[PDB]
Amino acid sequence: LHGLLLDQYEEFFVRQGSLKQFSLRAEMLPSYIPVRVAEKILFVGESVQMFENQNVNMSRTGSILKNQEDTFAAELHRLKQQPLFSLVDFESVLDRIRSTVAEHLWKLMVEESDLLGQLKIIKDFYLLGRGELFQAFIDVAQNMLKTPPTAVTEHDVNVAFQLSAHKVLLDDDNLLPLLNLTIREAPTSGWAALGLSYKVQWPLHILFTPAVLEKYNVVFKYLLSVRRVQSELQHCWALQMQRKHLESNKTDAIKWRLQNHMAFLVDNLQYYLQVDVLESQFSQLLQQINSTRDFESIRLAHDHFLSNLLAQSFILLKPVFHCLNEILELCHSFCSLVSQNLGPLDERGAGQLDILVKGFSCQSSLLFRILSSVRNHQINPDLAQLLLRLDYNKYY
Amino acid sequence: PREIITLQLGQCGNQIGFEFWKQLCAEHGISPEGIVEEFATEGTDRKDVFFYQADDEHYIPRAVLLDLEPRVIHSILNSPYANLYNPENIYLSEHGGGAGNNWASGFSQGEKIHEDIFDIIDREADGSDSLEGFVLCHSIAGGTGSGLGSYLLERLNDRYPKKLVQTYSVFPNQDEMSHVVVQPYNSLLTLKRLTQNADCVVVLDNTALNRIATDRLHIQNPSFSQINQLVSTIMSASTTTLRYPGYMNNDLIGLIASLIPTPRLHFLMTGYTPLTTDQSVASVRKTTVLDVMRRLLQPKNVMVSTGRDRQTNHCYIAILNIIQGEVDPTQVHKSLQRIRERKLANFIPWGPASIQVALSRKSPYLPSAHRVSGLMMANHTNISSLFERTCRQYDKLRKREAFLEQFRKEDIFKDNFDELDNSREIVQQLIDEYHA
Amino acid sequence: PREIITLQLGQCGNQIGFEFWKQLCAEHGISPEGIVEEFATEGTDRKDVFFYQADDEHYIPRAVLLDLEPRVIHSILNSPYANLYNPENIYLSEHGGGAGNNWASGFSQGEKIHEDIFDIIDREADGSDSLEGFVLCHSIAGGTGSGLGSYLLERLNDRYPKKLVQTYSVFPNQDEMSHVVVQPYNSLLTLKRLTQNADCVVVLDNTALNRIATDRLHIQNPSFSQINQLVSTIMSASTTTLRYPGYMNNDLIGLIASLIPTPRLHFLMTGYTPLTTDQSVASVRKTTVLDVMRRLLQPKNVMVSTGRDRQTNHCYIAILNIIQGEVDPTQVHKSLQRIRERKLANFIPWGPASIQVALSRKSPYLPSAHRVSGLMMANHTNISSLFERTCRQYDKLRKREAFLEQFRKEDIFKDNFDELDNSREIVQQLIDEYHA
Amino acid sequence: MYTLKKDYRLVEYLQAMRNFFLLEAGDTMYDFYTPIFDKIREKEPWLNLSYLNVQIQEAVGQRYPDDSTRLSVSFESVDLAKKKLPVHTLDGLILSYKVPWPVDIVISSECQKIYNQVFLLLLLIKWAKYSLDVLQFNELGNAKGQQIHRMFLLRVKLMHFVNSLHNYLMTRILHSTGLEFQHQVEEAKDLDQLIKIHYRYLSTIHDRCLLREKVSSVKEAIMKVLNVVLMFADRWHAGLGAWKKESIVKMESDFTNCHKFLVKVLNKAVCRGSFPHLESLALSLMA
Repeated sequence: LHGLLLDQYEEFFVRQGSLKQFSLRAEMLPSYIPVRVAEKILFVGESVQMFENQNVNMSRTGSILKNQEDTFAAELHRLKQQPLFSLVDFESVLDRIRSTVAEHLWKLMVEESDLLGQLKIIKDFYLLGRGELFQAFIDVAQNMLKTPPTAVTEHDVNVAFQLSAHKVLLDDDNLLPLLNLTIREAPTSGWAALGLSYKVQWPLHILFTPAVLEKYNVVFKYLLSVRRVQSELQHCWALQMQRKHLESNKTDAIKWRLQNHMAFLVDNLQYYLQVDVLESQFSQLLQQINSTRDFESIRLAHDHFLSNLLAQSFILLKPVFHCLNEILELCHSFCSLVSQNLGPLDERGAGQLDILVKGFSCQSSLLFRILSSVRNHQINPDLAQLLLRLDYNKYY
Repeated sequence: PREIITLQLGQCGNQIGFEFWKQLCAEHGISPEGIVEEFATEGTDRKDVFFYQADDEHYIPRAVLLDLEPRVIHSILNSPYANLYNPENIYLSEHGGGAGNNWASGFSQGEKIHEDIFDIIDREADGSDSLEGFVLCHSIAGGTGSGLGSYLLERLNDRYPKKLVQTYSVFPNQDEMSHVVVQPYNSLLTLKRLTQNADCVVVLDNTALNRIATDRLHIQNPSFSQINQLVSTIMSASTTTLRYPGYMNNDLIGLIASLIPTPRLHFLMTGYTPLTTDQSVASVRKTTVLDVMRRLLQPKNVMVSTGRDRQTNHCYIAILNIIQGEVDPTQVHKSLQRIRERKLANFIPWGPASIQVALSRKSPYLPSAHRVSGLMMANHTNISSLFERTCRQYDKLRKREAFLEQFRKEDIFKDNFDELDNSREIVQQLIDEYHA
Repeated sequence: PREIITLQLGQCGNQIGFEFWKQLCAEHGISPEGIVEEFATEGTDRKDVFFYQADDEHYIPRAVLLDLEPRVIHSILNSPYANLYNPENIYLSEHGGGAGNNWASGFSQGEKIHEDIFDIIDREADGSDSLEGFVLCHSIAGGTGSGLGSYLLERLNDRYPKKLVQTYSVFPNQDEMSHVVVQPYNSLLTLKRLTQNADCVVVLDNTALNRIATDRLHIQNPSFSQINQLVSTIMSASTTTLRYPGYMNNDLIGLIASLIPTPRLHFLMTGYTPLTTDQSVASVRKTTVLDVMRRLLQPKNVMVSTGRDRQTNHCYIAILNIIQGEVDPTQVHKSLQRIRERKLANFIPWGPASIQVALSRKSPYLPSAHRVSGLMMANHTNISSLFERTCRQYDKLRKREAFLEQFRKEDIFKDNFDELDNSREIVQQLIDEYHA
Repeated sequence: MYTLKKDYRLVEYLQAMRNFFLLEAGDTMYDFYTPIFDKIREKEPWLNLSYLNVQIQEAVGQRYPDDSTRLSVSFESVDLAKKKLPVHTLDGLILSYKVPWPVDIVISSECQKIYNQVFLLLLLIKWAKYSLDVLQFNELGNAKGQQIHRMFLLRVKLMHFVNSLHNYLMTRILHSTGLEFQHQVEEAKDLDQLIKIHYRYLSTIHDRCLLREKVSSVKEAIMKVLNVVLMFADRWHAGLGAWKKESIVKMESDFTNCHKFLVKVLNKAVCRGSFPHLESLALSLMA
């Protein structure tokens, strides 16, 4: 109610370990209260404690504007001097202090911070829902992420993102510096190493803790990379647009049979991933927020949201993930094979070709071992339906 | 910043771009000389992608309008869409020429106004630093747009091949033969430049529209003016992940990249199903996602003629299926399983192919964003039927002997006529060889 | 005091200076014989930096109106403004002259009313204790205003040469030639005086004027009585640093000095955007500051004729962009950032140019309390375009044998014809040598 | 706040000392300056205390505002304290305002001591800007040879540099601080919160004007450019002969060489954080 954390020598089973820290102590929790009953007392009482900070007119229980706190006082009178202690009598009224109370902070933060606005918007910056307005970035960032990160590159990537979204006309000028991209270090190359920060506000910070902003960044760095290998297969395409660029050499024809295999590749493999990551993960948040006045049912659905994104796009821990990022590395060298001007009529033109036709069948076979395990029953079915769908989509 | 410069050209070629731009203002939810609501920017999250970027609060087209007849643009001078254009810049009002009904009239006027025709489209590119390309909104119909347009297909190809060149070739009307009679001649000269000095064409057949116009709209006699309505809708339909920001293939050279394996096999058959206005009083209760993209494998959604008995003798290589509006997005991956399983098209089995499905939001105006729309942009290899259809009408004219010295008094003093029968059998065989 | 004494001279130069004063009375809300409101000190913080200081609680402008035809000054006593002015310390009622259409009349009339013409400016300067200069609001239109105004550029540059000389010339409409015939002669005669008897000028043109009057004022047929409205406001717009608070360049000689790099390049083109009364309905949604200097660097408001193919072989060198009224003085640095990415101002190909931006607070009045105001004071190196238009009609006129002996009767009896012609050729060449 | 707004007119007093020595005023401090500045131009003693005390009397009577005509009579800022070291260091003006109690608790001496040094740096660029302004208006200082057109190539490069550095940098540092400062007065509850948002006002003004009370590259950026203007104007306040003009364009090639050198230090200062110097760096691109 108050948010009061009382200690005098400290013996409460809730203890202080924004909104402050508070946590369960499980050895100081008695073993006739279950662990799953402890967090109904924790999570209501912390969220009324950060409103004891700011203001009691916002309070989650309600105690000024509403007269529920006297019903809580009655709840207290009955359960204070009960002789024969029970478990059902303890846990039934943990419903009444929570469910009715739990819609009240929900009708606070809809009209205090947006709940419809900000959670598709913060995904348009991470899961990318503004592709052309971010292509303008990939153009400026190609020409300067051929260096590993360094100290001055922190200011360069920022001023670069500033000018790229700005000469385009981003639709709101103040929208522009409530993010910036944050890239000493030498991972390999400056690409797949740049991050992304976003700011946070009041009551939103429990749905967007600084923990989970790493969980959005981690799927971003795989996702910008298959925006990169896609835009490049589109430009290496543009060096082969006409009959004047269609050399009558057979070394050119094996180039032309390659680009029909590889710019068709990323238009399936990286399309059917990427679209299905977004579409029916945005669907299921919107169907909940429109229908459920309760807070924690949306909350843990959005914890299942972010762990499902960083799980579909990170397909299975080791094996499959290594087959896939190696795929986009090997057609990024198919770009550097095409980027020759009068490539195939050269000795090095055919020399470079020969190495890559090996590097490719090291991938078609590596993908093939995944398919035996995909045939083998129940690895992860949604992993196997996606990976076979892009494959029958290479065939038919 | 994929700013496209449109080259609207010809008598009919101005008309098909005229309603293209008039649709775009209707979808931006703004008046043709101002911005009148706030639903324009919140609904449409990028309005400029053909338009000149804003700095006067109104977006202005990047359009050039050339025609030998100044009469189609004077029927635009007094029409209230002269503030969505300019009558001293965008279109030159009183631009002379002949009638024209010659391919060589317009081919030689672009050879003395050669500096000025390429200094009216780089003054329309000065609001983007890195240009997308040029889209040739011109017609093979008549001698105006088809006579002059072949000059622009070469000189924008040797100064700009890096950039996109793409035309919407609207074939001459074959039920005319007494009004235009230079028709087999001007059509095969512009098609010869299209197979080596162009990236893509988008084939459109006129006689195959009027087949659909009497079965889904049922107008008594489809006349040219109700034929420009059917083109302008499919034009705004192809940009729907380029205008409204996608995430995949959000440049126009993105989509076209997987719909062209090899040059001179790039001729796209267009199909568009929501011509039937009995799709709309059924999508008000929802018409399923499980049948809105099976009807893009139906051989009657086509605006273009192709063989039917050559659909079992040839195979599809790349077919893109854009569903729009309402889609229910979580069973769209269930529908794509089901295309291949009935077998509603054939598809090549030897190598790379792609059945691409995409989805997009529409206008914040609900009486045109609650009705299922299906855009097909096919590439089927039985397109060699059209090159035979035009060629059987060419050699039949050269056998009555016309245009073998009645066409060599203006800028031709050579014989390149059997070069056009030959270039067509070259095309038909290299398309036919690619699959097996 | 930074008192500038205005030298209104000419049939047209009087009228454009006349509504310049009435504008100042409409916004200070004053009676022309009494100060009847508290808006004189709350609205405006200096009200006698161009006016004679209060000694009766009233303000008397620092203007002199001398003219050959007393008829333009007799139309000031049929309005309630001949007690705002005085009967001998502003204008002498019934001060005659010539015919007058001859330039050589008005040039000899300054040489015999020579005693009185430098007593009227010093009768009306008994409270200037530190003079700014003399601005000659003298018109080239008519032989009256160009003849006597050319005399006074010389005697005020030999007694006050470091002080401001600056004229608002308006060259009469150069698409008439049967309304005025003495038009190349009176222009080239004052043009000799602007470059070696004068420091800087601010040029205007009439034929580039009326272009705007039908595009932003929307009159039915250009006539002089709307031309004076558009001129009279840009004259009160250029002095909003000196009549209201400021600091950096809060003098009229502070603004104008920084638009000069080299003599013979100081001819300022003027532009003024809020002439349209459909921007007062687009301020309820906010007119922004980001785009109000993207229509000042656009050539649309140009009051000086010039080509649109002479700005691709010439660049602007110094451009001042003055906002009045609303501005938001934290996002004005946000307004200049986007200027460089579009490049609507051209920069000299030999160093960086200059974009000087200014703001000033004003007295309550309609484009300084509800809607954005932009004054441009340009400096472009295509200004040789008027001089070639006037010099090709001057030597052509000598090829019709006009005014080579029908002009040698009154005080021209030597060869001074080639004196105007050649000194104009030094100006046409020296600008081009210093601009690539 | 009821007696501190009507009984004593506190906030009117705040904008009043800002009109004095933050240069927020009109042609009040302008017409004080140009009589003194015409004596500098001919290097004749302008200090001469006495006439200066009558020049600020004449200053506050310009515009007729009626919140400094009333302060010249009683609560005088007429008294200007001058510093004339015999170490030999240039003149420096110290204006002080006698402020009523209990407003004198908000404005102590330590405040006015830092409003001194920002007026000290605004006036110094007023001396380098109006030297470059007025000489362009003078239409040459000397009016082989014919070296003027090749000179006018590198004059307006440094004429425009200096002017825009005091025009476009200045007007943002007077307006943003003053507008967020007026906010914290509108909110104001009591005097102890007023003393704090004014102590945070100078600290904003510090970090704005020139960064640091120690070594920074932006103070070097003022005084290097100042040594350019001193060498330029002293030469141009004198008649020049035939071959003298040849040393001007020779000096000016070196002057633009040292101008480029201090832009390129200042980029190192813009990557180590966010500053107003980002706006200072952008200012130098516009010039």
